[PDB]
Amino acid sequence: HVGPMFDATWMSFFSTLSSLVQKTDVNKLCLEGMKLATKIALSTPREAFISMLKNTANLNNPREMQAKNVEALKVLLDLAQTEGNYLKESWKDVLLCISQLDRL
Amino acid sequence: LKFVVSSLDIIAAQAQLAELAEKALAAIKENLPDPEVVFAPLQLATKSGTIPLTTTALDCIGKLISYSYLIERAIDTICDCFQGETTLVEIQLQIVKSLLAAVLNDKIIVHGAGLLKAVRQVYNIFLLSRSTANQQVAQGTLTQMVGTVFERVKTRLHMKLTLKDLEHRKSFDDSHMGDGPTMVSQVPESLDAEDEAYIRDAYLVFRSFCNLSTKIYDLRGQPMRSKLISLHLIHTLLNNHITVFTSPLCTIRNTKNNEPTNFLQAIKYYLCLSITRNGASSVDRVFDICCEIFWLMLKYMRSSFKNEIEVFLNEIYLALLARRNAPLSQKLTFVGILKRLCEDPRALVELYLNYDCNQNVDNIFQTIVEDLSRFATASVPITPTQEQQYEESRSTAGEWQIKSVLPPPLPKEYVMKRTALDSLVETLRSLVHWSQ
Repeated sequence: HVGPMFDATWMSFFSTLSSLVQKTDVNKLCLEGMKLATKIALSTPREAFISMLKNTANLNNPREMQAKNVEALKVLLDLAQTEGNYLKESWKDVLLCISQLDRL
Repeated sequence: LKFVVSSLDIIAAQAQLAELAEKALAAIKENLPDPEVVFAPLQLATKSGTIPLTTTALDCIGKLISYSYLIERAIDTICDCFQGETTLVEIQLQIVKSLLAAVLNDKIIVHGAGLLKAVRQVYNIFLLSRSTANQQVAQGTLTQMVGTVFERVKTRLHMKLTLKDLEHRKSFDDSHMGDGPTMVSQVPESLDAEDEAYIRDAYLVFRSFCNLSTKIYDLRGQPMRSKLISLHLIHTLLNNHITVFTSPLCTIRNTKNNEPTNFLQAIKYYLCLSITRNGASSVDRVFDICCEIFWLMLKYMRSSFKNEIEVFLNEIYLALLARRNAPLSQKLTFVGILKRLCEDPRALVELYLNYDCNQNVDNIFQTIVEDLSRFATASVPITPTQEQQYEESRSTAGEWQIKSVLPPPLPKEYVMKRTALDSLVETLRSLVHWSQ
C-alpha cells in the first residue's frame, strides 16, 4: 500500500538529504535509512539508492576506507542477502562491490 | 456518628449560634437526627469567618455529607465560605478538603450543578490562594477529582475550509442543558439514566475547562495560570481516559433535539476551538501543551477529525515550520511531535490516503516529510564534543501513561536536526514495517 508513497517522495528526494553521508554516529543510522530501500517489496529509487550505497562503499579506491565505508559495504551485502528476488537489474552494482572486495 | 457530637460540642463552646447546637444535641439525645436540625447549626457557624469555628463547621459539613442525605445547600454554603484571597490559608485548605470529601465517597455521588460548582470552587482557590502550599494542594485535589469523574464514566462504559470557519461549526447544541442540581446517587433504561447522568457530568466538566481555556508574559499571573491549568487538565482528560472519548458506546442526549450523540462529536467543537484560538501562541508552554493535545487528537481520533487535523496541520503547525522567523522552541517541540507520529504506520498511511490522495485537500504527508528533510540538512555545530554530549543526552516509542504537571505559583538547531533525521529514519522503518 506504500506504492503511491514509493514513487511520490523518494527518487529525487530521499537521496538528496541522505547524501549528507559526505559530512560526518549519524552515519550509522543514515546508512540504516539507505538500507530501507523498498524495491516495490519503479526502478529509479532502487537504482539511485544502490548507486549511492556503492559510491559511499568506495570499494574501488582502497587504502582510503574508514568505518563508514565498511558499514556501507555491510549494509549493501545484507540488503543483497535479504532482498535477492527484487534487485532485478541492480545486481550489477552489488556484484561489482563483491568483486572489488575480493581484491581486498 | 461520633464526630457530629464532638463538632456540635465545639461549635456550642464557641457559641445566638449556640441554641441551634444545644437543640441538635437534645434531638440526638432522643435517638438518626433530623437533617435540617444538624445542618442549620453548622451553616450558621460557618456563616462567620473565625479560626476554630469555621474550620470545624466546614469539616463537620463535609463529613456529614459522606453519610445519609440539602446537598445543594451544603455545597453552596461550602463554596460561599471562600470569600477570596482575603480568606486565610487554613480556611481555604479546610474548604478544599471538605469539597474533596463531599465529591468523593463510596456512596453519595453528586451529579450536575453541585459537582460542577465544587470543581469551579476548587479551581478558584487554586487560582486565588496567594499561598504556595494551598495552591499546590488545591491543584492536586482538583486534578484528582477531575480524573475521578472520568474514571467513574470509564467504569460505567466498562460495565456497559479554513481556520476562521471553525468558529461557527457548532455541531452539538448545549443551550443551558447542564447544571441539574437535584441529581444524586449512592454506591435497561434504569441503568441508562445513571449512565447519562455521569456522561452529562463529564461533559459539563470538560465544557467548564474549555470555557476556561478559550479566554484571551507573566507566567505566574492569574489569567496565564488559568489558561495553563485549563489546558493541562484538558490534556490529562484526553490522555488518562482516551478510551472514554474514543468509545462509540459513550453517548449523550442532545439539548435542542434530545437525540443521543457520540461523546466525541459532542465535544468536537469545544476541542477544536480550544486548539484553534489557543494553539500557536507566542508563549512556549501554551504551545507545548497545545501540541500535546493535538498529537493525542492525531493519534487517537483521526476518523472523527479528518478535516480538522488537515486544517490544524496546514494553517497552524506546518505553517509554523515554514516560517523563517518562527521561534525555534516551538519548531523543535512540533518536530518532536512529528517524530512521535512517524513511528505509527497507520497514522502515516491514513494521513496519506485521507489527505494527499484527495486532490482538493492540500498535500500533507509529502510536505511534512520535506519539512523534516529541510531540518535534517543544515548544521551549525562543528565541535564533536557537542555531538558526544547530545548522544550522552539520551534517556523511544511513544507510549502513554498518567500525565500531570504543577504550576504552583546543546544548541536547539542541532538537536532539532537530529530529531528530524531520526524521525525520517523512523518513517522509513515504519513504512517497511507496513509493507510486510
